[PDB]
Amino acid sequence: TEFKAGSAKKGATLFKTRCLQCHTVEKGGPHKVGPNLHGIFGRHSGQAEGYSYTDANIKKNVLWDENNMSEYLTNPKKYIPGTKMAYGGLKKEKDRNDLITYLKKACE
Amino acid sequence: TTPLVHVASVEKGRSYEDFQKVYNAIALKLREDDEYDNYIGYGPVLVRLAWHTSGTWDKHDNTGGSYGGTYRFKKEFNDPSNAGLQNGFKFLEPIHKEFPWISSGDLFSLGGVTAVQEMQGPKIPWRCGRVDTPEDTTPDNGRLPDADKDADYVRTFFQRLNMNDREVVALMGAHALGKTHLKNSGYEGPWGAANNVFTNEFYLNLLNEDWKLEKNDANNEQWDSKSGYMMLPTDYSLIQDPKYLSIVKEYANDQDKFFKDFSKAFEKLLENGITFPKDAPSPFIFKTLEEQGL
Ligand code: HEC
Ligand code: ZNH
Repeated sequence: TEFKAGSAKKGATLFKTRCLQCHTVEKGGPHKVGPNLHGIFGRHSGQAEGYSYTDANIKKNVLWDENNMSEYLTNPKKYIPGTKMAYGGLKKEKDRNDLITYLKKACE
Repeated sequence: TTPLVHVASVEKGRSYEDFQKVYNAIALKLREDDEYDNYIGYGPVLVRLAWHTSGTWDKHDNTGGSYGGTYRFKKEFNDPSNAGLQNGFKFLEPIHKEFPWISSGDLFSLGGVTAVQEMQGPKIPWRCGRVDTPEDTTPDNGRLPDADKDADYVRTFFQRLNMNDREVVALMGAHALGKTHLKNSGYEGPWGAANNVFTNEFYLNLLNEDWKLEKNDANNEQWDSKSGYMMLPTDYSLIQDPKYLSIVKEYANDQDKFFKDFSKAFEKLLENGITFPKDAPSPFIFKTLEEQGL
């Protein structure tokens, strides 16, 4: 597609350090500061059952797929205005390619 | 031995639907000239215009305020703290040639109202009748605030505009919009990431970021974060002060409460000093472009 596909292994250590403190990946996993990311791709925004989101993450209504996530992870607070995801963004496109290739095989 | 009682008088036979069209006009030009200031838009500078022409007010002697529309008169236009607004004027003037009947004040105020709503903010009620007053009642400069100070200053400076704790924290949240320019006021960097959409971001950045004090390329000190965001010493005072912080904590957790508090506060900041008639019209709550099918 537009986005390519980095190494799934470089993408693991990216999450372990930059995202695991607020989000969880496995099936039925517990919601922390952020949602349980399982089954995130193909799913509309603001729809992880049992999480009380902002009406910004809900009314945005996008279908999560590899390309729009790259446009979100670059600068999150610009893509979804008013979100409570306290995070600046990943500026290097290679590190954004590594992380998404890990997440699409993890949240299957 | 009285302050000046400014009586509001409506423009010769005009109602809601006419002002609705003035709203719709300036909202269309807002939409179209989206290139401005590296894609932020003319929105955030119209609110700053609607505030800097209402923040001239003093309660003790009714001088300043948004009535006479005294931004057009040279004295005010070239005030150091008023630098940058010229763009907001340049934007508004082709609409003052489309609507020559409308008063200068009624336009600056409506300028800021049509900016917030369009940026998906609260539906801020608005009253009309800001009749133009002569150039001799143009207020001497320095009546706006200085950013380099602290908490106690922001409490006592805003005491003159007749705004309380809850009310100033609400008004401060408009900093979620646009950015600070080093050319104008000598400070650089945005407060948030969504500059062109009005949200409760100003508060969520205020406490969820790790801030460190630094000096800029104008030899002024300001609070910066590694995400590229920024806060004034007056914006950062909102969390230093224990009473101010409880309200910042509330609006960060409840955005609908901020919206309701911002509408009540912003409209009151705009109405300061004006005594409304008693056979005068009930306030207008204009509908947005999204709602009107355009
Ligand atoms: C903690 C602070 C963080 C960090 C470090 C990251 N995110 Fe997440 N995130 C967090 C919250 C509080 C929320 C909810 C936002 C709201 O309600 O407005 C989110 C949301 C997301 C989502 C959307 C969920 C959905 O579509 O239903 C995604 C896709 C997401 N966050 C991803 C993500 C990734 C991959 C991160 C790692 C680099 C990351 N975030 C960090 C809180 C936090
Ligand atoms: C304390 C007090 C205060 C202070 C000090 C201030 C200050 C300020 C400054 C410094 C700036 C920058 C300028 C330039 O250009 O550079 C601004 C901007 C500003 N501002 Zn804000 N403010 C205030 C208040 C306010 C209010 C009340 C409001 C309203 C409502 C506001 C709104 C604003 C805005 C919106 C802006 C943006 C502009 C642009 O970006 O354009 N604001 N401010």
